[PDB]
Amino acid sequence: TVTIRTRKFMTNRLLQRKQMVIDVLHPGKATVPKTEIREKLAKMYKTTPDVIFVFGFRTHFGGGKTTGFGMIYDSLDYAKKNEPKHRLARHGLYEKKKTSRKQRKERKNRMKKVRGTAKANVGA
Amino acid sequence: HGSLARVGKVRGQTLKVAKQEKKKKRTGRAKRRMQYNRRFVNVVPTFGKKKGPNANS
Amino acid sequence: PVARSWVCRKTYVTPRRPFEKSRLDQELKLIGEYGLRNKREVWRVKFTLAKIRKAARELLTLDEKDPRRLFEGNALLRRLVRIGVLDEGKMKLDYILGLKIEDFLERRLQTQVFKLGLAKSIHHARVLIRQRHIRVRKQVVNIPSFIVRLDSQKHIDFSLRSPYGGGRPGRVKRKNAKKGQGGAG
Amino acid sequence: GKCRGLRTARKLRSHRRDQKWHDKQYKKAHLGTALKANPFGGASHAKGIVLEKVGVEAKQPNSAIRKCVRVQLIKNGKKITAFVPNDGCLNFIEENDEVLVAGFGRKGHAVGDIPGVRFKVVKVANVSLLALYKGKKERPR
RNA sequence: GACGGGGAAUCAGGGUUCGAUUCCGGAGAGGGAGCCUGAGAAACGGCUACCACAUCCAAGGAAGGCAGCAGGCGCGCAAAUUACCCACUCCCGACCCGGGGAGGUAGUGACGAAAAAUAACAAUACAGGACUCUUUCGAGGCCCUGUAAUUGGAAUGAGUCCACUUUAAAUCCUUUAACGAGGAUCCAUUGGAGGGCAAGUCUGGUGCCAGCAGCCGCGGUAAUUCCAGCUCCAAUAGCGUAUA
Repeated sequence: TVTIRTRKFMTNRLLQRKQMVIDVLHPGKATVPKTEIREKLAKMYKTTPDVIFVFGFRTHFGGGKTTGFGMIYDSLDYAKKNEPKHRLARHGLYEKKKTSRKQRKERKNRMKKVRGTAKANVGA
Repeated sequence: HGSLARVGKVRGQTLKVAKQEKKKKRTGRAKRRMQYNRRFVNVVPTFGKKKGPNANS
Repeated sequence: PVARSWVCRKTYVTPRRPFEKSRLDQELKLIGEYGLRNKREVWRVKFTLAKIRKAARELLTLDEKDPRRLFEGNALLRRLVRIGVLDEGKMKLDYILGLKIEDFLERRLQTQVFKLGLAKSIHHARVLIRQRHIRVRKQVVNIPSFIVRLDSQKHIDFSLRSPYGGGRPGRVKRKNAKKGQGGAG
Repeated sequence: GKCRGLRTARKLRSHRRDQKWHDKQYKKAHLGTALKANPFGGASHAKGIVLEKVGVEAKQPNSAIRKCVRVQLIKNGKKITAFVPNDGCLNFIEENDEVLVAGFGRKGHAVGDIPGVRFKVVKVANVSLLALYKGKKERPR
């Protein structure tokens, strides 16, 4: 019984995506996770359930309403091109090197201590 | 006796009694409700000088 | 250089005399009749009434046919008639000064629930509001100091997720029902 | 006022400034002598080491003596005289111990029947006198 | 005990005080002095000499400036993490791609500001109250008002706790299932009770002693002011004290 109504629909030919504001009605239950929102927007808009990228869902005080943002892309190449990396990591197609800032800064300073070919050697 | 100006004499020789275990006191909105009730709707029309809340003459 | 606001103000003004008699008498009468918690609330209502009266006085010292006077005076009058403390027959600049603290405290949500006819007493009304039982236009209110408008008075009813307006029962009903099932089984 | 001319403002300002300097509270509040003679140095509280204990006597209306200690501060080196307020709180203080002194009520003025004392002891051995007097905290042994 | 201004507190009307402090301008990187490069520096996370301070050393020499972000010593009445990230705001560079303690995030946090729990209802208990009467007794007590550890059923919240949401990844808020209150021990404190100034000619103890007291003054062997219990009063998650 979880319905979805759209709001502020506007499409971009220059971003190859359609931005809209999602209003989710889920009375009597908890906040619904984003993946059923992705399949329901895939069902209503007749699109594959992998180019829809939703975020920013805040539940109103009282329970029953949830307002959030969501985009519908044309294809996977456009979804890979102009997006932030963390949404792609949430959907599981991007991963970053597991190093902290302190190790990188210390390695940069230690590499700055020497010159030449040994700059790559001291950085391990 | 000892000395005249002994430091902490009276508090040192004061009798020691214990507190009495009592019911807890309401605080917050119900305290003001009880005060309003006892001061304004449980009163009787009297004359002369109004009696104090702690009058034990 | 951080991106904050740092904008805040006090909503009440303490009286000059700390230990008077008659002032404490009408403050206690107001607290007991409207079911308030402390003197800070009635001092807050007195402060906002004093601010409204001060604005009305400084606009009443002014002359007629001044466009900014007509404009923000009509703004003040439409606010005072939409909040529920003024009538259409008294839409004048001097009639703001004839207002009382009873008119501002009568539009409080607590006394509106008490006089609407779904609460036993005003303290029961505050307990009923504080325990999430009512709603105002498809939106529950958890606080008693919700000053309602004239166009939103006829929409106050029990909330859907409450045992009083039809819904799931509370915890002592379910606990006693489970105890009865255990004793009968 | 006396000068009522339209071009009389310098004279009024100079006369008001002279009569403002010719005052009492503005006189103590604007020279450096009244703040330099203050042992606190424009401070609310101060620390120092207790040297000895003195029993200072009351005035002529009443017959009692006042239990008092003498404090040598560290921020300036001055020696002051500070009253231990409550009943029996002198026994919590010994020699060569640090205390936190404060004002005694009338901004550098002898209060009550105690002559020549303008300070009081608030804390002793980094714990307050009220907590030791009410039996909440204990002196660290 | 002076960085200036936009401003802040108090405020009938005029006035008084503050402004080190996130915005604008100016000055400095121990203090003076001199200079290279560059469009723009008398630059100090650039250089060169002085003094003060100061690190390493095989004793010939070499290397410095946290009034940047954390942290330490000293000082004083007085002031926080030797955390995470470039996602948001922008900045620099050959440049959609790199970097940024600028900044954002959380921790510490009773400077302060806003909202707001610590209970409500029902029948008996028992003090009255309005209506013709019973003149003044009882009653109709159908209609109340109140509180006594008499009793029983409904309630929601702190806290524990699947999940979901938020987020660079979390945490906090909100949503939500399983638990979760009768003396609902899941127990609200801070200052007072002679006057100013709201509130005991109460009880017991010391007896111009101890002490209280911002000011008058209170204590002398019957204390309304001391020291303890009861009761009461002012504000309430807040209250008292010292200094401008």
